[PDB]
Amino acid sequence: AMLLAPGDVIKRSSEELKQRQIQINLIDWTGRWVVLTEEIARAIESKYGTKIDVYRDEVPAQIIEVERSLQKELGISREGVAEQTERLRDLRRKEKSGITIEGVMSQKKLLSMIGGVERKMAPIGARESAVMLVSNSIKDVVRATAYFTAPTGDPHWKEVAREASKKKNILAYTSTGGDVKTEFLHLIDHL
Amino acid sequence: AMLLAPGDVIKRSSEELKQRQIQINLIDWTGRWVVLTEEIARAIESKYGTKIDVYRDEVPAQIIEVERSLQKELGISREGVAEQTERLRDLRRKEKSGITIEGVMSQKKLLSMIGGVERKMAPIGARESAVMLVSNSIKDVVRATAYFTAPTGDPHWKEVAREASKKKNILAYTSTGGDVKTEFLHLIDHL
Amino acid sequence: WATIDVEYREPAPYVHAQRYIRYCGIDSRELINPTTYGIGMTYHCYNEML
Amino acid sequence: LNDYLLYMYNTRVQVNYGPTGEPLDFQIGRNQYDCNVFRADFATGTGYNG
Repeated sequence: AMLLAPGDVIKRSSEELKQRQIQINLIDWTGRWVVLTEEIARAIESKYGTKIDVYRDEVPAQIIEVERSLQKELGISREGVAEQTERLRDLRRKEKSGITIEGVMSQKKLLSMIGGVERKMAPIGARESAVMLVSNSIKDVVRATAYFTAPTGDPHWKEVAREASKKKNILAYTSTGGDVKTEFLHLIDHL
Repeated sequence: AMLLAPGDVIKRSSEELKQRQIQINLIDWTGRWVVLTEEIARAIESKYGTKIDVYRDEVPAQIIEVERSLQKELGISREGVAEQTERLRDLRRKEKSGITIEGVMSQKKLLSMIGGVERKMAPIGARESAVMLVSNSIKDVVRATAYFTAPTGDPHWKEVAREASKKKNILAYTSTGGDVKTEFLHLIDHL
Repeated sequence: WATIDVEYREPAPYVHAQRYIRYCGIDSRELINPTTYGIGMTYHCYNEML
Repeated sequence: LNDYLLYMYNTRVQVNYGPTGEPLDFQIGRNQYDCNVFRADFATGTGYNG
């Protein structure tokens, strides 16, 4: 299930495409926070799928201080809390021997600050979508099984459309009204 | 079960009529507090049926601070407490960077302050009362099945009484002593 | 574990290979869709191990 | 209903599963309350008003 689409559409929907695990092949035409210790970052990455960096005495930076509430929420062990507060004491001593720390302690604050949205409660299928690749290259026009069109234009889209319409058995979809991105996402969901 | 009554009686008993869910049709003749977050207001509205507004950085106002005791009493989750105290910290910072907050922590204080009385422990019927409408209009005199009279008077009540007494089969009730409102409420309860 | 891994159904194009292999009792005669297949179906060994 | 019964919980709940690959083949709770009856069957009308 391989689809061809205008380049601006994939450019605008790259985030959703990455979130739904479809690989992107496109041709162009012309401060973060860190966790005190690696264990908490690993736990939060496992829970939410969000990559988190680790503080390594680099520069005056902004530190995230996970609080007792989220410590209990994430199921963190006693040793993790102990090492977190040990690193906290080390930071206290370092800044007393003359960096900003935030004690985030609500789940919504952490979500609205950084990271990916939590997981919905449905059965997990083998794959999120039935499509593997959406591309905008003439080099793999024979690779495609269907294509999508929009009133928006690309300098190479006309030739690709001509070379794709020549296929004997290919599915063709066109969008005329509403939002192009919403229609494309609905199609990629139902295809 | 539709009733006709003098306008002053319904004017004086509008609160009870609204509380008992009978719709009012009448013709005339001539600072609040807010909750830190929407979740607590929604919970208290569900528990007591009292509409509560939400603080939105409007003006110097009066804030209700639900305390640990009522937090446990209302069955509030950990995240609700966390977000409440996060908003509290935000308010501390806002007023330190130069609004009144009250830490109500007894159930009776909250009841006597604002809101509706708690619920009694009886089986819940399909409907509170058997009557739907009490009105004071000649436009729906044929709508009524019974009417109530009192020594009190209205400029339109005499004509309505004459037009209602002409009905072949209509129940008539009159109050002579005691309190008019109490008699009317007892009648609307037993009818 | 208590599964029929090998069976013979009809003569094959090559007469020397008549066997049909089926892991976990899954039949190869029916096509599947990756999005929804496998939800709420188990075999004996997996259920016992769980 | 299957999703509601299995996937919603504020705390750990005991659950048992059945062999067949159909919805509502499980037994939930401390007591063995089979949920097979709640699967719709027009020939007998179990699990509904009839």
